[PDB]
Amino acid sequence: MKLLSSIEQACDICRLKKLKCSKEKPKCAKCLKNNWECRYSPK
Ligand SMILES: [Cd+2]
Ligand SMILES: [Cd+2]
Repeated sequence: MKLLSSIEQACDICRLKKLKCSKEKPKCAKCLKNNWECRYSPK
């Protein structure tokens, strides 16, 4: 019973665009604003 998620929080959309990610959930302010697919969970 230890650890499940990653350890560097930041959605896909912030990767590509090079954006800041307050990390609001599910989608940051970013994706919500542009209707995007905020996925901060790779594979
Ligand atoms: Cd983000
Ligand atoms: Cd996002």
